[PDB]
Amino acid sequence: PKMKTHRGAAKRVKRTASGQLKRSRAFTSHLFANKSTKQKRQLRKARLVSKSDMKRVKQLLAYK
Amino acid sequence: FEGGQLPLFRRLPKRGFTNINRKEYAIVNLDQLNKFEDGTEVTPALLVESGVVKNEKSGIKILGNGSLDKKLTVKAHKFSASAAEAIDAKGGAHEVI
RNA sequence: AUAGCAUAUCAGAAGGCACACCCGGAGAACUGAAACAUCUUAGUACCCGGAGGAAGAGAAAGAAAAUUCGAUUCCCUUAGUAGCGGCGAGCGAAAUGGGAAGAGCCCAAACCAACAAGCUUGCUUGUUGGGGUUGUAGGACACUCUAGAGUUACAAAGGACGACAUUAGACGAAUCAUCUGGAAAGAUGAAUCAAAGAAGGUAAUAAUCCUGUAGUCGAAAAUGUUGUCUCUCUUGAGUGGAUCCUGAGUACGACGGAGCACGUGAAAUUCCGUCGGAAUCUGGGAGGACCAUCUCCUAAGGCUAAAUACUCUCUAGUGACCGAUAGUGAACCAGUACCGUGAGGGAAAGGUGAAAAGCACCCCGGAAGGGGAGUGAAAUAGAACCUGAAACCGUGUGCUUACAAGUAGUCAGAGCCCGUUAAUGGGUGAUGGCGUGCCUUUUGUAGAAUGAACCGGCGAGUUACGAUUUGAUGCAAGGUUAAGCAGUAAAUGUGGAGCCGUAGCGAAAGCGAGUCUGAAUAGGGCGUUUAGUAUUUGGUCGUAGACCCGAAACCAGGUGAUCU
RNA sequence: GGGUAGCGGAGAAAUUCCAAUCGAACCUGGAGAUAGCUGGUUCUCUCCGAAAUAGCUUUAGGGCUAGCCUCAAGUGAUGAU
RNA sequence: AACUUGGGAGUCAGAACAUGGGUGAUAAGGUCCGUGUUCGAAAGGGAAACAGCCCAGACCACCAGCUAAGGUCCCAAAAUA
RNA sequence: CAAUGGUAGGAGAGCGUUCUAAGGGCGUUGAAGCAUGAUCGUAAGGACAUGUGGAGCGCUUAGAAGUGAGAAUGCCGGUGUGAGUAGCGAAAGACGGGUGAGAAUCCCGUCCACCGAUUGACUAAGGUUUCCAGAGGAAGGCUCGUCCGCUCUGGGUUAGUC
RNA sequence: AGGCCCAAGCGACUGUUUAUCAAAAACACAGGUCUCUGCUAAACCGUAAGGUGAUGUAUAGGGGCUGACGCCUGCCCGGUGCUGGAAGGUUAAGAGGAGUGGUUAGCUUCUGCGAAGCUACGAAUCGAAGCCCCAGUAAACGGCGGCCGUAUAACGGUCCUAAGGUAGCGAAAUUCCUUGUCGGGUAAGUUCCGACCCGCACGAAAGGCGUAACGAUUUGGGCACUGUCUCAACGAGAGACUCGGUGAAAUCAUAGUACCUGUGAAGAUGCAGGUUACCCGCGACAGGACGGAAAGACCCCGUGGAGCUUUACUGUAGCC
RNA sequence: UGGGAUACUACCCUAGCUGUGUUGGCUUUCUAACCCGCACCACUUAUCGUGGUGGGAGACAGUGUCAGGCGGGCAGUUUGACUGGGGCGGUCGCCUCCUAAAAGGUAACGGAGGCGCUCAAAGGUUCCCUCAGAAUGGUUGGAAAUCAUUCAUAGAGUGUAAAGGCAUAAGGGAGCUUGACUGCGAGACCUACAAGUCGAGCAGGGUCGAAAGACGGACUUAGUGAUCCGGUGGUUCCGCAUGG
Ligand SMILES: [Mg+2]
Ligand SMILES: [Mg+2]
Ligand SMILES: [Mg+2]
Ligand SMILES: [Mg+2]
Ligand SMILES: [Mg+2]
Ligand SMILES: [Mg+2]
Ligand SMILES: [Mg+2]
Ligand SMILES: [Mg+2]
Repeated sequence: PKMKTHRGAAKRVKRTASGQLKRSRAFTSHLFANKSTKQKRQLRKARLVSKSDMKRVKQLLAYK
Repeated sequence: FEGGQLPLFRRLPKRGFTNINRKEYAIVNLDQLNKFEDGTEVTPALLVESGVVKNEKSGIKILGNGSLDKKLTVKAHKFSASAAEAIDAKGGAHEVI
């Protein structure tokens, strides 16, 4: 039948123009007293899913 | 699955929502309007007939990339600044509907 | 006076089943989450109760910000989107739009001429019946005014004429000769018919031999079906609007549960149990906590065909479906031998020939057999009967072998027999050299690790849908249809809702070859330099039992105390 | 002659019996349960040709990236001594 | 040769020798690392036989020739040099 | 001029089996199968001739697949080996006569032996025709068999009181 | 058609148990004791109705423990279980609803502020078992120590606890060390009996100690008797063996299947070097073919099962 | 001379005082529901049932909903891995050192130790200053406390483990001070991923210094824990027909 989508993932990544996936960052919910001011604005950004993980999850997000 | 290692898409946080009501329009570029002619009074229906827009999605939006090489009036739903100056430079109005 | 008894009447009920389909009551578990409890399997399986040929649903307290498809259902798309999710596994819409189908209809309530009964006809009761059933707010009311339906809802029965079709059937074109043969339909030559060259028979392969086929015709009867003629039913409007009426232990709230893609929760929408508990148009409900305003609607009574689901049957036909270890378990006296107390479980087994012509007689033998003769094209076609492989068992023999230590071959070679798919040939092999099977599994196996006695047959990555990539082919800033309709179970034509692309950025508002962060005109992220799309071959992946075999086990409904 | 039936019965108690094996009978159905485990997987040639390692893992005889193969594009001296 | 992108994988049980070390007992055909090689996945010659040692990588003939490790009295090709 | 050991594995080219479409063919003057042979190609494999066989089947191109077996203590069916081996299931037989194709094994006779709180007589439960008289000898009887609980034919169960 | 006798455990006895490896010391038992139960009894089967108990009535019925008989059954209520009670605290649903927020009818206009309708919340306060809590209860579940004098498990002191083992018994169906030490029994006694205590780790109804009778019970010793034995021998049959008849099976990769010393996945009919051996049968034996038979009755793994337990988690029939 | 405290106001342990719209409760109490495995009487040849008479009990019990306590009687499950076989013991993430073979990396249930913090100065900056010990020694002299003087290569200090560093002082004072900044970052290091590490420089606004310049924490390296969920403050830019 029609293949489904990892709904848990569709809420975490936006698809970018060259087919990349823009992801949000980790280590950013609490315990900020234990992380530096440098770590915090360099975590206030967006990175791309690394190609190794892309090879792992290509189909979980095929319809995005 | 990652052999019990915490999978990527739980290491990472969700963000954002969906504005259930978006106004996104079928866009027509500047250079896509040089398939019309001079002075000719284009309209959304006319360009739908011409097939430059496969469907009026929530309106028509004119954006500015190329050039006119022409002089004509228009009537669409929304315009960008560049579209406005690019139309008015060669002459011709843009009656927002 | 009631139970209760006692009678009479009535095609009232029971039971069965199609292992299907449908609507309810009740309701698992293995499993998936790589454990498991929420959740999943799943409202599935199994139970029971109703049905009907269909059922459920159905004429708006409905979507929508519309300009309502104006009832219902069902198909395509929306879309694996919105959403729900120990936000994990995984569940998962609806509206809009395009189609199939082309149906709206009745009762309560007010009120009532007249009447049956308590009242004194002042008040009233009634099912007798009328009345009218709806948001443009409908109806009574008061005015004024005027006599088509239908048995599929819309009351509800049944004679009386036709019309095709179906449960027997009828007619139906056109070929002869030779050859080979046991026999031709074959081959060869010469013809013929065709609205018929579908098919099956026939001693071999037949348009012209037979049964048929195309075409045409045909019912005594007993049925479905349908045109009518009857027949049976019967009021249609407007305008005021002062009063009146419009479905109560109901809506709805609280507690506890289920259902709706959405986990007593916002559950508004919606149900069930337990307590409470409303309004009557100057009203009530809905528009996803919600309200105020706007818009839509008018609940708490009922009926309703079509499109839709399925096949125990029957009729006709089809198949890049099986041809007896296949295809049904069952081509054959099969749910039968047989097994079990029983539930149950369950086989093996088709083929002489054209015709039975099924072998008159004779010979040996008690008979079974046989050997002649005869039947037949053939009898190593003789009934266990077409073809008749291998394992296996025999009878002959050409060459070898009785001093030898052998995973049994290879390589080298004398001697001895034979002579072909004639080619630098076939069979055997004194004696020499080298040499511990195969599979699986392993660091490593001759292994004394595992697996196979031997022959034969059967026996494992396929299919559906979707994603990705490569090749191919259309044609390209465009590409493309889906359902449906016509058509032959085809091609194809039509169908442009949708779907992808031509613009991206941001959580979003929004902006746009830019956008986001940011005070920046800084810097930085992602973009911007067009190539996509439809179908399809191949490679993968997802959802399915998804390469095959195989558990210890779990759950539901039944069988069994004849042993113990 | 009868009665008690499997989430049950019966037991002078042995986990003993319940139709020749009872820490929960049998027969069907869910059902092709699940099986990170063992075994099997069937024609031929040609070209190339590994690994038994990291990191993480209720993970240790399993998996996921990475390293090591192969195939096809592209890049074009970047590689080796 | 190398790198980049994309399609397809298998591998996560290693082994012995030589050499640098830990552990053990300057024990083990021990165990854990580093660095080669080989076997694994490698036939051939030598080591009597003998996956890992020495020499050497088998496309297919040939009753041709030269050599490596090992050898040259006989088994058994070559010096009773 | 260079390359060609190879397992997990990747890539490519192919050989074969059934069926279908079309074209072209072969077939009682003998198809498919089966058997033999000293034949051809690099391999999967392809022909040819001769026998049996008594009706279908090749070839070219292209399409589809229930397409290729040697192992799963695989399933079904045949046939081996162990081997002329183990076994022949508690026990007393001998002999004369007869019957027959055939006799330790069947019929008759004599003697002998065993049981005798039973291997005896009844009758229940259960089995259903095994009961009786003729006939037969394939099969069943753990041997043989003229015999039988076997086979064929025809018969046989009688109640007012059991 | 009984062998018998002396002496120890164990169980009182007759009885009953794992059909198909255990018949006993295990189970029953008569007798004790504790506890529950007033009768629609308690307890039990059922969802309920209906039953059992019982057509019984505290000299009756259910359950727990122990288990004839005789002498006895010590100390501890701290903890838990069962009580029974207690006034505070701590307590749910309900009841209660001062107060808080949303919306707007008005008002203000530098945008605040709002009277009630409707809503979203919600609190003092009241609210039952109960749970802390407090005396009893050991034939309830349980528990019955430590240390230092002392020259030694006598006796004192000391710590801790709720209290620290009474009677009887003891190398035991309990004693590791252990064949404890002395005696008896034998020529010789890891076994047996008596005693000692020096109880790893007896002990009083999961009863202590002792008992006549009983037992296909366990364990020593003795007489009798014998092929059990030194030490085997001969007979009688049935198999076995030869002949006639009939005639399987487990097993099986093909087999012309030698020994020694080596090599090797480290125990060779198949490999290397030697040694030995003409071809084919029949009776026999069992060393090997890591013989056959059963996908190890042990062991370890699997995020495999199942049965059982509890102060593991979550829930639950049922009860208050 | 106190202990609260008699203006008013809930209003009293503290008397008195009767009924008022109508009503419950503590509490006795009475019958009509309900109930009786309860006698009699019938239906009726009935130990069932139903209907009547009396007696019992009684608004209780029983029953429905809701809510709390008990609940291995019963049900579904969980109960880690490494490990010279399991078990028992130990261990599990971070930092330092050696093993480690002079880049980097590198294992064992190998050899040694630390961490789950601390500092409003033990931070920034400006200006100053140099130490442990030893003898030539002395009012004390436990010896050496403080003081004196020449050598002292740091033998001392550096908040802490260890190792690299340090007189440029990174060590010790002293004065100002808050850069223990906001927005970022070309570039590199590490590395499977997620993370981790170092950054010149550029804006904004500072503080210190006369200025040049230095400052995005402690000489360097441990002092910790993704993601979902929920809380608090800002900002709305979302918020279903519109406003909120
Ligand atoms: Mg073998
Ligand atoms: Mg062998
Ligand atoms: Mg075998
Ligand atoms: Mg019981
Ligand atoms: Mg048993
Ligand atoms: Mg064996
Ligand atoms: Mg095994
Ligand atoms: Mg066992």
